[PDB]
Amino acid sequence: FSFKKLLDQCENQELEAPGGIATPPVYGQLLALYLLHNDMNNARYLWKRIPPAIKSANSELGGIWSVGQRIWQRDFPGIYTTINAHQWSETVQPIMEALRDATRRRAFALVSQAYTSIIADDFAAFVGLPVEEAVKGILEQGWQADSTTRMVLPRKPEQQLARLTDYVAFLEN
Amino acid sequence: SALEQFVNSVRQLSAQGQMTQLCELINKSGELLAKNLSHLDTVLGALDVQEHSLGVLAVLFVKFSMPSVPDFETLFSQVQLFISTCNGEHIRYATDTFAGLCHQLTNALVERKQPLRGIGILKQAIDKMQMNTNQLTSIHADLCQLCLLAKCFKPALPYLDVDMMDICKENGAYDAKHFLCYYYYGGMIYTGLKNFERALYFYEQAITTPAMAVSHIMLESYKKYILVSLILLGKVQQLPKYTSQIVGRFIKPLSNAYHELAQVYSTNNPSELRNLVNKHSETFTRDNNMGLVKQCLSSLYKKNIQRLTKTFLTLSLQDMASRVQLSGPQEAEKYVLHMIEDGEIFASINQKDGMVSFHDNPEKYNNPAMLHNIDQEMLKCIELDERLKAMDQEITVNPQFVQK
Repeated sequence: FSFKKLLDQCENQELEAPGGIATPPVYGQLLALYLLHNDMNNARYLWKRIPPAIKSANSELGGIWSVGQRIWQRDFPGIYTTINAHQWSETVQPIMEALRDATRRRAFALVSQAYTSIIADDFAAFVGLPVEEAVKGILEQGWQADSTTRMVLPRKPEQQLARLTDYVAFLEN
Repeated sequence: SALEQFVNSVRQLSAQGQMTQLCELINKSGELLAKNLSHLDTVLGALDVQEHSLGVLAVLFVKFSMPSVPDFETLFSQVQLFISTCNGEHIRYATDTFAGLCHQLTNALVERKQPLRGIGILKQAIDKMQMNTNQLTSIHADLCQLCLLAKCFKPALPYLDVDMMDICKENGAYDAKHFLCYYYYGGMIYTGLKNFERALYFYEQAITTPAMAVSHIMLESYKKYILVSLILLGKVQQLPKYTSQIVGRFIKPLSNAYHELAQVYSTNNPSELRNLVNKHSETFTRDNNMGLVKQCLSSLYKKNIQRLTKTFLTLSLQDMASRVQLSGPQEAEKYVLHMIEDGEIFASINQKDGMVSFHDNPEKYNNPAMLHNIDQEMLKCIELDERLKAMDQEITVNPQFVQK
């Protein structure tokens, strides 16, 4: 909830603007927050409409778009590699750090719901943790990690009476 | 002393009612050759908010060139100020120069190539001039065009999700160009956000407008309707019966590449579709709808993989990437994974045996969630019927519907 309000404020501030063009910090915050909420279309259009002069002046937009491009191709190792390659001063740090947790949860849910037997290396690549950490993490969940073959087996995850009276009163006129 | 007479008459008429004579007086103008309106503009607008000076601003914008010297932006602020403080129903009494002024502002912004300052203006200039939210005005087209030229598709969503059911007469004017522009630009906006279920509907509304000639908004809307129908469904949906005969006789022959594209996208063969797309590259890139055809190409594989579920129960990845022509078990696995992630398919992947199992169980109808969904749909139908009954009762009392 604390991020949606910031996104709305950034959108309104960009829309008002001192002549259409907004400041680079709000542009970067908008792009990163679009990446957070899985608004790939909106992030792509925002990158399209950002002035080239702002892109030349501020080089962090390049890194944010690199992360967004890795997200757009659904390349989880690329996402995790490119997230930990740049930083700012308390402007994108909380949102860029919540992006990692969101990607982690998304990858874990996808592995749970789309697989019945996944190799340990592939699971570690999807999550981003090392292989031993990936295997030892799923202990309370009971995912039945195998040895030798290193196969991981994901586990599959009043007003009613008033409404009826309204329906009858509609039907009977 | 003509200016003194005009300002005195405006002051007397304002805060006195009788809008008819004020409208007649302000319409009895256009002889304003005196281009010193700047000092008389911010001298009479204090009384009775901002209901007058609309003709003055329209005259200022009529020049089309050298409006207010290098400080033209100042004029913009005036318009901005006006749009923020005009208010009242006095604007609706003259809803012919308001739309004209908005058209002039939109054209100026488009030529100036800053199509984002006005997005916030032709948003408070729409809900302040229209009767209700379900009334289509001639500024919806300008708002959609402005928020389309500058890629900001989010401001227009509250003005597109509403189903328009009345159309402003605007004291004249309002040709079919505004109707076509609104229902074409809204469809393009919805396509840009990958809302094909509603972009197809918007294009369909654009095509079936009554017509007696050919326009270049009903052609390059039929052409895009074909592509969106191929992307969303598997076939070109049939246009409604009440469609005009122009599309079925004249517009169709010009769209011959797209009918060939559909015919190839009628027999499941990605290679033939790629060959045809590459053959007709110039035609598809001249109309600027390139990248909507690559979506058809990438959707053919998804359609084939979905058709695989209607027959099989467990398919090898190597075997799967031989009936859909995916060239490798890894590409088939990634296609199935992407399809599962987006909810298009119900399947599970077994990397141990290298198989994919198809489940096909969306939902059993034994939960309160489906009860809530049914209740919401029934509420929508009830509101629809209530509106229909209101319209019929308003047509029953019509004196013209008493002699016949």
